[PDB]
Amino acid sequence: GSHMQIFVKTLTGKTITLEVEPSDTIENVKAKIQDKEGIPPDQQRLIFAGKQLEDGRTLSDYNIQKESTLHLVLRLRGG
Amino acid sequence: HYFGLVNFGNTCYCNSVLQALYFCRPFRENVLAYKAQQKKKENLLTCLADLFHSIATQKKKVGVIPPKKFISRLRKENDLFDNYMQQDAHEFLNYLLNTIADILQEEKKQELTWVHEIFQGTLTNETRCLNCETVSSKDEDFLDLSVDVEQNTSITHCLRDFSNTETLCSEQKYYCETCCSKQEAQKRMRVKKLPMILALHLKRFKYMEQLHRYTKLSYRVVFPLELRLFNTSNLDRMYDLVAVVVHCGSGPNRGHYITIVKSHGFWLLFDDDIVEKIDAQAIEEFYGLTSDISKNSESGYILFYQSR
Ligand SMILES: [Zn+2]
Repeated sequence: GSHMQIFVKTLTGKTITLEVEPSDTIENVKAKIQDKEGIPPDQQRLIFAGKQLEDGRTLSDYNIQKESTLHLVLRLRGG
Repeated sequence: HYFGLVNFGNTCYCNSVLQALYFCRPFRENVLAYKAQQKKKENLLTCLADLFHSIATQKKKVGVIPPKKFISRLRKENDLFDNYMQQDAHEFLNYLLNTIADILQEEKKQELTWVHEIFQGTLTNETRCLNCETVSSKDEDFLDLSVDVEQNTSITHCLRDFSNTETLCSEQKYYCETCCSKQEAQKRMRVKKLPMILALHLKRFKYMEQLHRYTKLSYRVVFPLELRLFNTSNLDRMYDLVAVVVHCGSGPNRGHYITIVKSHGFWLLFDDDIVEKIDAQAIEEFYGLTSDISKNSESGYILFYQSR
């Protein structure tokens, strides 16, 4: 059992499942979301435990275990 | 008092959030208490404390303050904001709070920081396998809740919807450890610990798979002046709206941020260097568009609710 299932609460509030590994980076997680939702990884922001997850870090670095819910959000840019 | 902030190159995303936070009374007080400790080393928190102290101690009641050192520091320590491009207010909000919390944690190290005492809440996620009826509970902290929206609704609907039971079925089946296989399940996220200040982020965006782009949702989403929220046991907490960060623009790639704040019973609108008193009825403009929802909207994006 090298992998575990996490959840992503998407833009409409619909929850999707993701099959991941502790060694998966946030970019890998965004690539898996892109496979289900079509959103490019560069537009995606993931919030977990009150923190926006950083590209280059892994699920183990953030201690994202099975049944974790990541919150997916995009951006409204303004000046 | 009531001072606008200078825009230093598409920095309204930062100004609007700084104004909302200035009018979050426990946050302002803890920042001012941090300034009072008179720290010698410079970081994002000391800059924020210097800025809040300049706002608090200005000789007049109305004017303009430049957040020059704060913006300079923000650009230096974060590659993400190290540019002159337009940015998202919620991304800035979450970054600022976590950066402050890390500075405070590193100072305790040299437990919960006062940033967590103010904004942190806890959810309990419960997943019930519909095949074996096993329930798995998982607690997860938050500094804000990102809620999905719908046309002609209230933040009360969005908040209750966030905590509604969802059935996981077909492609989203849950891997149950009792069943050792994917099963239909009911997932529900309930608030276990309500925060002192509840920050609500409206997911005003929709991705169009067929068009390879996303749009801004300028939906009518009413925000009430008061909100009562419940804990899964203090059984509940009454909140009052204190600030709203508003995104102005027809789309998600460009725009302008402003903030409305409640101060001594009246509403103020802060738009970078300009401050104006606004009537309570004028805040309704920020619920979002009724008709022609593709046009330029001024819509509520981050709401700040203060517990009574
Ligand atoms: Zn089961």
